[PDB]
Amino acid sequence: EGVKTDFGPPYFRDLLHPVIAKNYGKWKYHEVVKPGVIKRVAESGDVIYVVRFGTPRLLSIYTVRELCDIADKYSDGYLRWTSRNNVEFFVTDESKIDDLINEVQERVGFPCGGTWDAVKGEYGLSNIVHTQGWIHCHTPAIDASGIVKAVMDELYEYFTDHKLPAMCRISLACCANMCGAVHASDIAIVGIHRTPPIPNDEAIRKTCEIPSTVAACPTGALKPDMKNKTIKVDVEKCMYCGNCYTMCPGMPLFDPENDGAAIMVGGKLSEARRMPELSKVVVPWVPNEPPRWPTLVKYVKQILEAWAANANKHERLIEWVDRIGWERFFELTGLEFTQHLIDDYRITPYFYSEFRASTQFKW
Amino acid sequence: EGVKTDFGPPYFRDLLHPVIAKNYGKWKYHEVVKPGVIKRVAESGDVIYVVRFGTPRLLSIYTVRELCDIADKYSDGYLRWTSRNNVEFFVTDESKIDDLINEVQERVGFPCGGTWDAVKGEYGLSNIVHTQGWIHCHTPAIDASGIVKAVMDELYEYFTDHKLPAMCRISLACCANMCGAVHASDIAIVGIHRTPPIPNDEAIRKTCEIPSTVAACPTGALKPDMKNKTIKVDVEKCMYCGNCYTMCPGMPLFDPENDGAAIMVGGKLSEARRMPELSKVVVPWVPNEPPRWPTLVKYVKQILEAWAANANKHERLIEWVDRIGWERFFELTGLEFTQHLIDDYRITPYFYSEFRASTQFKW
Amino acid sequence: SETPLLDELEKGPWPSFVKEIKKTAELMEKAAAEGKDVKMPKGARGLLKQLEISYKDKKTHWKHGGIVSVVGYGGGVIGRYSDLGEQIPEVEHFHTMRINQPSGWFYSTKALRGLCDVWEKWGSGLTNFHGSTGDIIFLGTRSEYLQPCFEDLGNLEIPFDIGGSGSDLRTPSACMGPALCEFACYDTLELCYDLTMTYQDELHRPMWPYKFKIKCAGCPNDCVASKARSDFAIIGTWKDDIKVDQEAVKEYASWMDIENEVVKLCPTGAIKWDGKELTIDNRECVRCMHCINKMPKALKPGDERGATILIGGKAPFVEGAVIGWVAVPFVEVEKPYDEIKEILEAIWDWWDEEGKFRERIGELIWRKGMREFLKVIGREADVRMVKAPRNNPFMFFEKDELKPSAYTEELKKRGMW
Amino acid sequence: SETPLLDELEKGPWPSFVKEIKKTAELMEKAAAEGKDVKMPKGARGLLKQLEISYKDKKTHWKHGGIVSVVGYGGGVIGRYSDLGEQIPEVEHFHTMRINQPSGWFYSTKALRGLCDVWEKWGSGLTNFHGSTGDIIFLGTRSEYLQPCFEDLGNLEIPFDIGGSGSDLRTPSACMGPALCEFACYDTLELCYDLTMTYQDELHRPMWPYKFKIKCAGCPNDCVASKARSDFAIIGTWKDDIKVDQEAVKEYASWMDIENEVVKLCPTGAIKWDGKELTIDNRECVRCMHCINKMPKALKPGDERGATILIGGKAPFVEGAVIGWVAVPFVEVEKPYDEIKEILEAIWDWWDEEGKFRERIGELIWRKGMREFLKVIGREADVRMVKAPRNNPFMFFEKDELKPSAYTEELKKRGMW
Ligand code: SRM
Ligand code: SRM
Ligand code: SRM
Ligand code: SRM
Ligand code: SF4
Ligand code: SF4
Ligand code: SF4
Ligand code: SF4
Ligand code: SF4
Ligand code: SF4
Ligand code: SF4
Ligand code: SF4
Ligand SMILES: [C-]#N
Ligand SMILES: [C-]#N
Ligand SMILES: [C-]#N
Repeated sequence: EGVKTDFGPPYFRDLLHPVIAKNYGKWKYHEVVKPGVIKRVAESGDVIYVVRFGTPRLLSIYTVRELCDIADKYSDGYLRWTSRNNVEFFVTDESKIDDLINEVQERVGFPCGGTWDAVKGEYGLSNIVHTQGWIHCHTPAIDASGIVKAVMDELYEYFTDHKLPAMCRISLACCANMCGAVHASDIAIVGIHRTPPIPNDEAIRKTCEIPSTVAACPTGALKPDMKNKTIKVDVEKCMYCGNCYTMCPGMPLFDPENDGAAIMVGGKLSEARRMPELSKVVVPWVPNEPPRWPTLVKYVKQILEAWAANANKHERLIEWVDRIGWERFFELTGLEFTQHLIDDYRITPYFYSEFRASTQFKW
Repeated sequence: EGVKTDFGPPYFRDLLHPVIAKNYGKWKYHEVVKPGVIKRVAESGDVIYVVRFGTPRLLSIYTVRELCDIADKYSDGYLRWTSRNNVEFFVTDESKIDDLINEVQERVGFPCGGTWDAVKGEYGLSNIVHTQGWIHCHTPAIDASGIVKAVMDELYEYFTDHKLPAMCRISLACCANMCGAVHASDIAIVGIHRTPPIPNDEAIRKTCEIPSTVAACPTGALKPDMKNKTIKVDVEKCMYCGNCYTMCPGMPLFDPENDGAAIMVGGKLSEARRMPELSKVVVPWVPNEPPRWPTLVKYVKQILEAWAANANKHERLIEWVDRIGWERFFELTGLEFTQHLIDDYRITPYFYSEFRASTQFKW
Repeated sequence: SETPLLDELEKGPWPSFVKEIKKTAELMEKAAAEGKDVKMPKGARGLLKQLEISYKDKKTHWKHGGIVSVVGYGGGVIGRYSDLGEQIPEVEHFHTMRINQPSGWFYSTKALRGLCDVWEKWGSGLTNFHGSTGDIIFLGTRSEYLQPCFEDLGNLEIPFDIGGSGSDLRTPSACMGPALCEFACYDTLELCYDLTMTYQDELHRPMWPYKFKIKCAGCPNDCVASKARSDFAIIGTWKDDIKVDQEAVKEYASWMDIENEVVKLCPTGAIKWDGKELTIDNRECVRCMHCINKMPKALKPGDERGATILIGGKAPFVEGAVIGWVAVPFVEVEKPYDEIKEILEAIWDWWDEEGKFRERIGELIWRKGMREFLKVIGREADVRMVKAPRNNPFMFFEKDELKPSAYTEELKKRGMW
Repeated sequence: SETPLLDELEKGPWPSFVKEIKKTAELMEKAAAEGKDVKMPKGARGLLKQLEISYKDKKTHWKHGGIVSVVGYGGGVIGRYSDLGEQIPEVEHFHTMRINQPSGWFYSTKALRGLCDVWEKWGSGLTNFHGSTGDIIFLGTRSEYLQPCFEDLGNLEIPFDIGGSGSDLRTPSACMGPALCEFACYDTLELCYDLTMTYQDELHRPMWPYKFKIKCAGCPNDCVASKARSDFAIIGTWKDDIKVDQEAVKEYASWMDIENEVVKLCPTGAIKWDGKELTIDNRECVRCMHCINKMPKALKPGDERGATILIGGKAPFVEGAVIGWVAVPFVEVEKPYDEIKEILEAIWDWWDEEGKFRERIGELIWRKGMREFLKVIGREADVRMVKAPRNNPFMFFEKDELKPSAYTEELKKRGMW
């Protein structure tokens, strides 16, 4: 017979709550009832409550099983995750919503929240999209989980309530690869190196395909050294992106004293009100200081509190800056502008700025 | 002794009208009287009348002498030219104004106009800035002076009155060297080629510096062929820019039948209301058709008229487009969008789009 | 404590990943102590100890991994090796397996219990729900367990296949779409599923110059962040009038400041409100979603629904971060999705023929030009693809666009034609 | 009918250049027949005929020219040869002389008559008023005449020197500024002359890697297109409050729709009118000039005047057309302009040491980056230089910004520091 392969994921229709399967594509309206609770009303008249909780993304299989027991008790054995790694249950009996919230909170320690409401114009801060850091990745400049935890411990109140005037995503990339929509977040934390690689010639000879390692460098700082069958770095051209070490074990550039994070702001994915936008560096570097990263967390909070105190309803960070200008932005956030922030990544073509990176256009 | 050198232009102060010299740097307000006549009132309460006329830019010395006769009869031995090559007279007596106007028409054949008035919000069309074309340059794709003659004959009526709801500049360049402000004008006519260079190996060996010619090509379409001792051109990479012909008499790309003009729009220099903007191609190619260049003239007028018809007071072409969008621009001006207009000039860095190309910022 | 630095991150209100790691360690060890069949009971404790040393050193302790896989696949398992293998043998090999998620991350409890049972037997017990591309992550097992773990996965009542990694089609993802959302413009979950199944071979067996990612969003809100983190972002849209329930508008008008929170915020001024009637000029609407988001009981997307395809989305390397740009202003989204599949297959054949080692599709299009791209997918240039026409005159012309001339004859004569 | 194609362009209301060409040949020949000392009476008809052949052929008949000039200067003469040299003998040589213009193109009649007399004797009688950069263009003469002509110019009672061409400082130019304009924030005519005089050598004797252009605009309306066509645009601005005469605003408000034509058009909403009182929030003002342009009887620039310096302006070749960007947010413009001169001289020292053959300053700054450029001119980075901070994290750090570490010691040890 042979081992089965190429069978794909289980078909989702078989894993839907009966009420959701029945009303599929036949919804009238949703209504955010309270933080963490969205009421969905079907054309049939069915009403379902989607109850959302924050998770640490990394889960013990024992947590998943506890969440299973809970979903069997309140959600008829059905549940989902969201695209920011919150977990949602489906409740038909409104009188059970609060029983579910309290049981989740007690059994697994996950908070109800992560929602927002454009109608009233009051927004929660949702989960932080982040990746592996030191838990599993060989190329990080910073940890991911430790920072997410330190940042959410500080901004927790914004997750459980709708206190912000507009949408704010915070996202974390443990190195310049991103592994996420970190490059288009209202506030982005990005691991960076500040030191060049030092070629290990032996490891390069044994393990690195040279022309492709060379072609990976965005600034052309790498050349083959044919004499010694290795690679040479022009340190004056290198900006410590890390891509040559992705390609080649013989090119490490980690310095635990000088690796840390840049803070970027003003990205936007959705089209509402204003076109999408890539985030922009406003703090060049902050060190790694585990377990709590106080310097990093201090700047993230400072930027979020300044925007939140001055933004109009619906006015996301980039929209706030559209209004006031970067001059006043730097003033109100208490941030310094330095030459580091003036873009010099030469390879990107200007013609990209003339392409429509948006679904907004007229028919 | 030898000969006087390094002495510079004559001193401007000694070449000013007495009333202008007296009141220098001390004016109160100007006031556009009728098209072609600006009233200028000193703080010293002195009054002065600047009277503007159109010129072909190219001038016989005998026309200059005739002007000088006019200048002595009406303008105390003084006059000036504008940064768009109109000529201006300084009338102290307002009753002698219309006489000057009739005598200028009568003698040198120049029209009164080229003025605009942001106060009422009624603008004239001013002279067209242009270069040498077939009159003197060795790299023109088009004529300058004839196309200018042509166009302004069509649009004459716009020079002598204030028929426009905002400022519109027309500019011309005979080749991609773009020898004026063509790259930032409301409407711009740029000579282009559509055929690659056929190397003349003889003329290259005798008269070209290969490495510099080769390095001048923006797309790397050129490669030295050291055999042979000449230059090779990869036609798939060549976009007929002409730059290699500027460097080398052995690289002509002139095809009388495929040379023509592109029309670009939406450039702006002033800061008023909206940031400065570089021109954009909206018609890829029209033919040379001496003496009158019918098709070129047709499309220019089509674009001016179409914009004039829909534009609000002060709303310049790029501001129009900011309002209506490009989809609507193409429909209303009756022009086709083609792949030609999708930018593919690879060399320009994206970071330029992030630099402030403007004097508008906050203190 | 053995873990004084990580113990700090058990304090604070946010649920702690450290408690997740320790809970796994305690209970995997107890399972094994109980005589349960658990292959790696020390795996989660090893990971904890490694991480504690990493917190002290402020650096990763992972090195480049071996190349590892299940039999039959070249993608979906990423080898990972610890530099502390001698001090902590239990994480010397600690690979991840990506497990394809169901579309929109809908699960039943039975599906999830089957996943827990198999991972408890074969790996560390740690997981991520979910990896950023969408997959479930099974975090940490050994080379010898990968195949038997995959065999068990396939034998479950609700079985799960491996997802993508490497230079393949990665696992496609989808927002919840019409399962819950009244704004959805097509069936995101069904499209996602169908793509995944159609292109199983492309996903399991990497054959391309680099990775290729597809994500499906039900409307322009883009709740899967398709335009930034997929190469091929399928984003719901519509072609006709926004649907207006005038009476419901009047209800919103009784409490909501429509003028300031809706009218003034429309990017194009398309929507007006005079206290009695809402008017939307749909030729001016750019379908940003804002008014609908604000007034979901009153306004809905139009009836002529489909998707806009955005191409090129990617992280920075090598040539710069990309938010995808317009490739297809409109395509219908109707099973079996032949028009989408045609575009995908054309792109992939071209990219595979022309692409360099580790060149993403958006990079290739930057290199070869929009004209070639459009010819590959058989579409015409459209003004909606740009924010502005080019700011320079350096245009390429097709040789058939030129007027015949002595010069063009000379080019032909020399074979420069 | 010698010139049937050109003759057509003597029809029409607009002033015919063809008539300018024909008027010259007629009156030059008539003079040389009178025994007047006219060296080239055939030149202008020579040109008329060549241009006709050009109209027929729809192409130029000028070929690459040999380098030619005056004694002691290397720039200001542009050599040009006709490939119809034998058929039309009198245009085989037909060089241009660029003649330095008085700041603002202000002239007394004497000045002009003197120019006319020299060119009648030594030239074609054709001119351009004025060249794009600003110079007067004496159009068409021979090599043997260049030196005698220039000696005559220099010997005129109102003498004119040669302007700039080649890899030099080109002739600077300036808007009318304070001679006529109430908007003028500094004496553009004086600065332009002082600069012209100060760097006569850099102008007359090209020594740089390419050309370098300076233009001087009185205020942000930029009436000499300085930001587009000079490498170094000195544009007037101010630092304090727009001066507002409130009753003058009232006279305006009796007939002008200030709400629509002024308030709504201000790009930052800084300017308000309530029927009684005009208010400007100068902290929000970006000095676009609109409201001043609208209401010149009532509104004036602040009294703390100076200029903003935009760097990099140029035509496309090679790296793309450029409107210059903020280099110096504010600088005093006060005779003898040492702060400006100090800036110019540092850029030139640096440009001459680091620039490639035919690299414009704008292209040097894009290649070397703004941190190096700012160091050269002794100025700090300022948020006002950019429209936005960088969209990617790929920052260079100075080695003195790094924390000392075992790694930095390794770099030092190997000499990679
Ligand atoms: C459940 C979830 C989709 C999923 O398949 O899992 C989702 C669900 C909804 N989205 Fe979303 N969005 C979800 C991720 C996103 C993301 C993607 C991301 O962050 O990576 C964004 C794009 C972010 C961006 O723009 O940068 C997103 C941008 C929106 C927008 C835009 C808000 C804006 O003002 O620009 C709306 C409109 C709104 O606020 O009502 C929205 C609105 C909605 C609505 C109200 C649509 C509806 O009719 O039900 C849904 C309820 C959200 C709420 O709390 O009010 N959804 N939504 C997502 C949950 C993430 C979480 O746990 O927090
Ligand atoms: C597991 C996952 C992180 C996570 O914990 O969520 C992941 C982890 C890795 N990513 Fe990724 N990426 C993950 C989603 C992404 C995304 C977002 C997406 O897929 O939605 C991106 C941005 C979109 C894109 O691909 O550009 C992303 C952009 C990259 C990049 C840069 C690609 C580029 O063109 O710049 C690298 C570089 C490379 O491919 O060599 C990369 C490479 C890697 C490597 C394999 C490390 C490396 O430097 O060679 C990661 C393995 C770590 C490990 O061994 O545990 N990963 N990576 C994400 C996938 C899990 C899943 O199956 O769901
Ligand atoms: C005479 C001249 C100065 C000079 O020769 O040194 C000049 C003079 C004035 N300009 Fe100008 N500008 C002169 C070239 C320019 C050009 C430069 C160019 O076209 O190459 C433009 C920049 C073009 C651009 O922005 O693309 C220019 C942009 C302005 C602005 C533009 C209005 C707008 O909405 O953008 C103002 C404001 C205004 O309309 O009052 C202006 C206003 C003025 C004022 C009204 C200022 C004043 O207080 O007197 C001057 C009277 C002109 C008039 O017709 O109202 N001047 N001005 C210029 C030659 C003009 C001609 O038509 O021959
Ligand atoms: C004379 C003049 C045309 C006119 O009649 O108006 C002129 C004509 C020529 N220009 Fe220019 N440029 C003229 C002002 C300009 C301007 C405008 C300005 O200076 O204010 C520009 C745009 C600004 C700039 O410099 O970029 C301009 C940009 C160029 C270009 C491209 C520069 C670039 O870096 O992209 C070429 C190429 C070159 O210099 O090698 C060029 C070179 C040339 C050559 C020498 C042709 C060549 O390929 O070598 C021209 C000689 C024509 C002739 O033989 O008579 N000329 N040229 C203009 C100057 C008259 C004067 O001296 O006052
Ligand atoms: S962002 Fe970097 S560090 Fe984090 S998982 Fe991706 S590659 Fe590894
Ligand atoms: S780190 Fe980045 S910039 Fe530096 S050499 Fe490697 S690839 Fe090049
Ligand atoms: S634009 Fe081209 S053709 Fe016209 S003068 Fe300048 S270089 Fe000559
Ligand atoms: S014409 Fe332009 S693109 Fe073609 S070879 Fe010459 S320089 Fe290169
Ligand atoms: S993308 Fe659109 S359809 Fe999908 S969940 Fe978001 S709002 Fe709903
Ligand atoms: S969808 Fe956006 S663009 Fe369209 S009317 Fe609503 S708010 Fe305006
Ligand atoms: S730039 Fe300013 S000062 Fe100079 S003429 Fe124009 S408006 Fe007057
Ligand atoms: S100058 Fe421009 S920016 Fe300043 S107040 Fe007047 S209109 Fe507004
Ligand atoms: C990508 N991993
Ligand atoms: C993607 N995995
Ligand atoms: C020279 N221009």
